[PDB]
Amino acid sequence: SNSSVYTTFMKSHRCYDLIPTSSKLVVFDTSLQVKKAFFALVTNGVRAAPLWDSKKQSFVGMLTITDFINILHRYYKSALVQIYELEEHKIETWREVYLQDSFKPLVCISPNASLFDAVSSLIRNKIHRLPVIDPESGNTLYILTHKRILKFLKLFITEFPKPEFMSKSLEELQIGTYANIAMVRTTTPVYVALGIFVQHRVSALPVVDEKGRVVDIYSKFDVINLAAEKTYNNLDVSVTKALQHRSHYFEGVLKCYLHETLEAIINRLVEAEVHRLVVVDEHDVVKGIVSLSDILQALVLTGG
Amino acid sequence: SMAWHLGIRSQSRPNDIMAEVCRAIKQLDYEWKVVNPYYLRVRRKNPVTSTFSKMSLQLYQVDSRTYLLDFRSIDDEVAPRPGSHTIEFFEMCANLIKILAQ
Amino acid sequence: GQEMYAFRSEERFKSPPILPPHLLQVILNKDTNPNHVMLNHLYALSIKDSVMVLSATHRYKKKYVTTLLYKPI
Ligand SMILES: Nc1ncnc2c1ncn2[C@@H]1O[C@H](COP(=O)(O)O)[C@@H](O)[C@H]1O
Ligand SMILES: Nc1ncnc2c1ncn2[C@@H]1O[C@H](COP(=O)(O)O)[C@@H](O)[C@H]1O
Ligand SMILES: Nc1ncnc2c1ncn2[C@@H]1O[C@H](COP(=O)(O)O)[C@@H](O)[C@H]1O
Repeated sequence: SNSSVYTTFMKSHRCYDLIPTSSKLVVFDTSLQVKKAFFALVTNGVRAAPLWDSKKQSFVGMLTITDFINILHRYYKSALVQIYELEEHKIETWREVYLQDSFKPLVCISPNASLFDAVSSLIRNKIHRLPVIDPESGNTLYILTHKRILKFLKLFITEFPKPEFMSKSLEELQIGTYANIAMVRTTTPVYVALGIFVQHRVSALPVVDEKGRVVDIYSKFDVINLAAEKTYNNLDVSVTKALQHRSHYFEGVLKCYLHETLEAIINRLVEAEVHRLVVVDEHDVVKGIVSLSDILQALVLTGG
Repeated sequence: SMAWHLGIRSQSRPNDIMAEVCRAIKQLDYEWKVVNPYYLRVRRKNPVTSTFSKMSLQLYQVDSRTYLLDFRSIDDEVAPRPGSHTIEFFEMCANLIKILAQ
Repeated sequence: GQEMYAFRSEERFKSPPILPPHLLQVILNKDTNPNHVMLNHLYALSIKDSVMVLSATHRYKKKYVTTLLYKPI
């Protein structure tokens, strides 16, 4: 349906509008040891940090949980071959070790640029963290995420000039991923999950029983818990054992059916503050994933 | 990151604190003006970026034995360009501290 | 042509001013699970394992960001 109540809203609002009144921002100098950087993420309760290159006098990139996972996986394999470098690596040296010729410059956005431009930048760059950087100051103000954006959209858009597509199902809109779902089992070692994250470039893994029914969820976010330990040697534990550390409490995994409306799914995701739902059949067998990446890509091209 | 301290503390003589910070400022090629005996306004040209950044230094007494040097940034007046006023304020502070203290 | 005399208050600046224009020496921040204008002032953690952590809160229009820089010494 529609041009879009959504597309219009996004084009008429500045990135500034989604910034909270107060926030914190952790920045790492690129000469910081990698092990110290990751502990600092845990310590500060933060999932991403801009990288400042002191020689160049500029931000050059981000360090996120994805990078922690790439490093941990490399560390685990290298240790088996008695190569123990990475953990005394500084951020600089790890970045040089991967981003060799393969250019990945820092992607950012002005506080005065549109929300539509922000969403498009997240999708196009296949990224989850978009620093809002004031061109006048050069100051990073805030790190924009899919979660924040969908919440803002849900809150500030009236319900009842309502697009026809909102009452259509995930099935008919074809929103989500429905093949080659990367999953683990209860007993799957952490190091195996890490290799899966590294190969598939996916933000969470459903945990399934012998019958392929979802019983838990191992997010990349559940992985930085490991940075709190001084040892790192406990990567042979099961994913189930690793998730005992998931502080809070756990109801079930948050799921949906293929035949629920886009509206119902957006509402569920925003209330839960979670990056994806697991798409499941009548019997809890996993059929796919519907991520905030999927939803925002749809809303930016109009539902579909 | 539990306990945050405002600037840095010293039990050195305040006369020695100011003398040394002025020495470090001169050594780093920053410009400065003395507002009060315990209050300096400093300005630095960034070598890489060519921009100017300003901050204030203020010495306070906190005990009968203890002084506190307070640093405050002064406000001015798709891939990023070089520069961040906030990060540069941090570097200015760290540079001044390194080259005058302990 | 008499010699002239100088009267020197001497000690308006005997010692550095006493602290509070309510500037708090210490801010204690616990992740459990405003303060008017400590804006633009430098804060730091104790140096641990050869890393400085410098912090300050700055304003952009009506929004406030507290930036922490982790930097080796
Ligand atoms: N805004 C950004 N600009 C450049 N690179 C980024 C940005 N955000 C994340 N990355 C990098 O892209 C990869 C995927 O990150 P993430 O989106 O956090 O899963 C990681 O290696 C990040 O370091
Ligand atoms: N575990 C997974 N297996 C397969 N595809 C996934 C998985 N998680 C997310 N996706 C898809 O990968 C894309 C990026 O999702 P995300 O990594 O959640 O931002 C979206 O199209 C998701 O539907
Ligand atoms: N569909 C879901 N059901 C239950 N918990 C989830 C789900 N998705 C993420 N989580 C948990 O919520 C936290 C945030 O993960 P993320 O949504 O990846 O930011 C992590 O502890 C996840 O394990």
